[PDB]
Amino acid sequence: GVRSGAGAVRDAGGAFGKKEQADEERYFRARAREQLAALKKHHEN
Amino acid sequence: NDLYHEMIESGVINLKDATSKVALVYGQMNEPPGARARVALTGLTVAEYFRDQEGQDVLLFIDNIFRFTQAGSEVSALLGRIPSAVGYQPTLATDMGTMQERITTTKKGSITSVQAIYVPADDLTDPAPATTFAHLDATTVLSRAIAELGIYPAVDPLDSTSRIMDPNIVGSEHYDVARGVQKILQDYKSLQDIIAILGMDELSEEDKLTVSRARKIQRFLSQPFQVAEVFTGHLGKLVPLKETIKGFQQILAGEYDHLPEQAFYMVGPIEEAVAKADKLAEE
Amino acid sequence: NDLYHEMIESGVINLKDATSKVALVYGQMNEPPGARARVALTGLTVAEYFRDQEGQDVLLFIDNIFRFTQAGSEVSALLGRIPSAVGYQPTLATDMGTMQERITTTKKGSITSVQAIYVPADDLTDPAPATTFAHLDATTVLSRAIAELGIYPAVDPLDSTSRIMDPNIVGSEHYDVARGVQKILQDYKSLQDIIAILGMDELSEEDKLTVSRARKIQRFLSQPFQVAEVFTGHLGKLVPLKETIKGFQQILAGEYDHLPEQAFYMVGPIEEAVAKADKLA
Amino acid sequence: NDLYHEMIESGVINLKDATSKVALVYGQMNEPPGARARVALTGLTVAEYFRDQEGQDVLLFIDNIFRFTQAGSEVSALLGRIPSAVGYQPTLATDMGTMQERITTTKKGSITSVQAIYVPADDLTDPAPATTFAHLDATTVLSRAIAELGIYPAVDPLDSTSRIMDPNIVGSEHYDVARGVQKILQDYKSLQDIIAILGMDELSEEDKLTVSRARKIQRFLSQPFQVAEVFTGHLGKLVPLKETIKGFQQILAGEYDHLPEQAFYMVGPIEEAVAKADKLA
Amino acid sequence: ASDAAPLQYLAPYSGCSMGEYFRDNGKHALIIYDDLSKQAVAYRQMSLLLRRPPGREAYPGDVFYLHSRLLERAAKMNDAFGGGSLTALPVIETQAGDVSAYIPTNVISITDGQIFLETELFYKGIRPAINVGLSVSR
Amino acid sequence: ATLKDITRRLKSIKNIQKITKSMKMVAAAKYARAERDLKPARVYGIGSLALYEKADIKVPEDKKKHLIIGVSSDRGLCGAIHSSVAKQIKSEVANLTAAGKEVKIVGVGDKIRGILHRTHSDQFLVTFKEVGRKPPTFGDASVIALELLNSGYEFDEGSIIFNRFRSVISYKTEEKPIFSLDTVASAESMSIYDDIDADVLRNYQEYSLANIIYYSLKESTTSEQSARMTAMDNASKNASEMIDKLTLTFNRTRQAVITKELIEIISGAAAL
Repeated sequence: GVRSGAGAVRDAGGAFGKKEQADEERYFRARAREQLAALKKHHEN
Repeated sequence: NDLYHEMIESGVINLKDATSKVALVYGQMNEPPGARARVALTGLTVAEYFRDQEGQDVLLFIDNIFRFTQAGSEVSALLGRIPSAVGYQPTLATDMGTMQERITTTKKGSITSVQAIYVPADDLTDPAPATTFAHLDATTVLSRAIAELGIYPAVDPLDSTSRIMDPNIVGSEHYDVARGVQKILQDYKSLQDIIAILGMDELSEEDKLTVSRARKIQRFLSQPFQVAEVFTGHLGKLVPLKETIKGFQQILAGEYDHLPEQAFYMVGPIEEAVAKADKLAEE
Repeated sequence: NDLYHEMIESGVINLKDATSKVALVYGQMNEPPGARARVALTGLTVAEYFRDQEGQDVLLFIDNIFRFTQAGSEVSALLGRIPSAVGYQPTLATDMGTMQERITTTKKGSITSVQAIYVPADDLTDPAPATTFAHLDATTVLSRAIAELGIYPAVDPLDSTSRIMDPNIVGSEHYDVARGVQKILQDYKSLQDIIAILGMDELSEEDKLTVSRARKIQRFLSQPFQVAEVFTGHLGKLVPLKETIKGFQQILAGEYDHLPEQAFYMVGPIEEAVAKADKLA
Repeated sequence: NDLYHEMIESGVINLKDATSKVALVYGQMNEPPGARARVALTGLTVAEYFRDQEGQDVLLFIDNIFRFTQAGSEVSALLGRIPSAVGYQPTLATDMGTMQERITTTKKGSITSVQAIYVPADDLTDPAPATTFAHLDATTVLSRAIAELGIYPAVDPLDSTSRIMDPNIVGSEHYDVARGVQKILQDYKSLQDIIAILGMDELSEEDKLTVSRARKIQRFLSQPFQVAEVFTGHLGKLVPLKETIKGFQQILAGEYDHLPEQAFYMVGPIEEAVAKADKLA
Repeated sequence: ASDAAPLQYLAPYSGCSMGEYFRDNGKHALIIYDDLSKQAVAYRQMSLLLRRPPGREAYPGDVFYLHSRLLERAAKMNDAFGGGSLTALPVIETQAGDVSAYIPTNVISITDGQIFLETELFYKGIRPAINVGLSVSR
Repeated sequence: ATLKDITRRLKSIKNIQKITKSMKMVAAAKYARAERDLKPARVYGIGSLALYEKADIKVPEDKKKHLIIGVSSDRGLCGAIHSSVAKQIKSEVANLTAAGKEVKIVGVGDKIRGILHRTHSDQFLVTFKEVGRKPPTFGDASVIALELLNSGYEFDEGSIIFNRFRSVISYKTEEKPIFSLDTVASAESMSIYDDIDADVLRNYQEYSLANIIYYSLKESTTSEQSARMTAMDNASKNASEMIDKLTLTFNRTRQAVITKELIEIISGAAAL
């Protein structure tokens, strides 16, 4: 019987894999910006 | 030619006097299939002499060992053999084993063999790379998906295996760090499917931390190479084992959850990661 | 060996007197492919004797037909014959036909074959299961979910199909009763999905009565077996077709809607169901 | 026979005086493989004579040209050749090239050839329909999936290509309109997966606009045919180049983003689309 | 295509020799094989007609050798040999973007870099449709 | 395509189907909780609106300002809930701006802000987020009303738009006027009402604004959970259909691959 596994959405490299990659990158770019701002504010101290 | 000139200018091969440390055996793709099916034997024969006749340790670098199987397959049809699966020779496993068993550490000497194995179409279920897995203690699988992300080396963390990976050999701390890294990367693979439909912003606060740690670990696995300075431009790094263990343990513990994931990309020790983080913060 | 001793315990085969009912023809896996290719024909000849020289309604069992196909493919491959699609013998259809066509109803008697089927790669479109289905006249599927539900035999009432389930063959009454039972079971599946999602109070009185009737039906499908009397201590029942049809028709008509659900569990005729209901309270 | 009688009725073939314009060569599927592998050569030879020894402009309609390759494959098994991929003849490209390169426009005359190429099992990667791509200037690839949606003709807009599709030859406006249509169709096809799984409501407003415009373009590509009038009952329409250029440019611009999708189905000029939209007001 | 299969099999080597003339005489040459897939088909026809046993996809066993002994003649000579060069631009046709096919994989393994052209990028208005994500240069 | 591509796509769609079904069950549970919590909220909202139901409190004539309260959530995958409320608020904004009345809009859902920010970016007064991640409660509504008053936009006439829960499958995007201004609260009916004063009526109107915000939040969250469940069920059904189609294609491709490889082996053996 044919089955599947974990993390097979990005393996197919279809629309959903690219969508997930773009969403993760866009979220973590904002998170990196916030962390950089906080680190700069801390380093000013 | 590039390797020959690099080793000439690196002092490993010295033309002026007899202080060279590397022998070269070269049968390239322009050679007929008969030649490419025997150069591995010639190189491993030189290694065998350096192992048995002299008691010194030997390093045997083969690139690429798949061409031996490919050359055998090329000559098999004219040799008068019914083709095996995927058009390989019926004697694939036999000849591959006959070659590989010679490259072993004996009681007289030890040969450390670093063989590069070409995987056709990136299909590791192909017989030629599949049969080689049983012949190797430590295996390093470089995947195209990781390379396309920019992570170099493209070693697959969840596919590479080593026989010495065991708490009784590498210590409890090393084994725990490695298993934690692999487990968190597997959990990240599981969560990627959810992120595909649900959306990253819709995830819980607990698994967002796991995803961030997994991203940091994926980027921190990357490392610039001295031989790769011409491409990336970064200075080559050589991280000691304890530094790698400490850095990955700190990342697992969340000690650097306040640093951006960009700081862990193409760096050496974790101190370089924090230095890059604060340098990015300065701008 | 397990089946042999289980049959001995069940009494279908007796080692003392000549009251045995099964003739066993075993081709083991350790035998060459030619042996397994002809074991089915050996059993079929044993059945043909009873059909022709005695005029009995013989019952042939093949466990399983896929291994017969595999043995045929291996035998053809050993003879150096170019294989067909998905690595099967060129004579797959003809060998299967020569095996199956002897399983028919002559004027003297008949042979009925209940052949176990294994679907390779779970692909009903593979050449072996397709060629086998070309000759099938009915299918009985034993679902593990039904067994976990506690209904024995575990025949799935929905996935099991029969080609002769037609009004022109089994009669208008039988076809109507069976179609009504299947429709009620499908409606019960839908209402069970609704109950899984929403609450049981959401559905109307009609939905509740259909759920109750369907539960009564699916517990009435359970039946004690004479071969299992020694184990479970429950007497086996040989329910005639007329009694089955009448009982299910009366259940569909809502005649026994007042009886509890367990009144129909592991009983024979519906009279035993009403007797069990009387036993309860 | 239908083509012969149609050409007799239309007067392109006259049975009385020597005013006929079209010559017919017929080797059909009833013929043995030897005949079917050379009839195309007979028609090609007639076209060669008309092109060369008379210096005329000739149209060479071939249907179907895949049967030539199929006949070659049928005969090569008996000729004693080791089969190539998918059991085809090893001389699959050589004979095809020999036949095709004779169908060319020389300096003596021009052979405007239209060839119908059968695609076995709807597999464009099959060697026979794959090696013939290199022999064609303009390619029209029909698709079964489009024909399922009722868009007749079933031309695939993202698989049909032409060599004169260049701004220097076809004009800047024509090239721009064609490229815009192809771009929006490709964007819609890329979006089809998310639409298929999640739904239309999950897209952005611009994505919804692109999907609507692309669906309207897909409907507007369909066109009734005069030969197909006896089939669907819709009068065939023969649009000029400028009219369809203007219609597709207007659709891409957005002038018709308020009309329904069905307003562009089985119509000719965009005036027919706007006169059909108000019918279902 | 009208020319015999041996001519199509020999054509890349003829142009390779013509380029090698420039390469060994201090001049720089560029050679384009368009396309090596059809040369592979011609070689397959020649081998099969010569009763040589077929291999993967009916191709001969040494299809990899056929291109490897050809593309390896594209070199950059040093000053001791005139300083010439021969840049090679082989072309491979892939069916439905199946880059994991036999001949495409062989040629990719032989060459130093790949210029992936994708029909999806072509129709999206990106012309030339060079997929810079996968296109590499060693 | 090839076998590998079919396998990858089939496995990806299988994972997507599993995720959609799990989200359908989660949305069903949240819908059940919201349905349980809606009844006291429904009674509270009806009681809050009863005074204006039993009194002809209508805006006398044109008013310069107007606040629109678009209640929505931050999550997506809700179908046409956010689309419907955005369409309603856009239509109301256009209609009220046609009369030359200053229009300001407050959106408690980040989705509303994202949808309306392309065009109605300036009209945003105060935007709220983190709505729908947890069940709404009167504290959040009180905070929203408090900052609405503290925003400094003294809208003489007001209104609120929300998706009222009608059934598990049906919802209505309802608009309810808000007479938050003290002067518009006083009318002919307030003459009968005793102890109206000015400050008491003002505080009562502010509390009624908080109450209607809370009621709209409860109705919106119930509708959103129901629509989320329905959309996830539809996505799961579509994924299952695609799964079976791709399974048939995968079986065909697997059989074709086996046959092709065996034919190659047989041809190689025979040509020897």
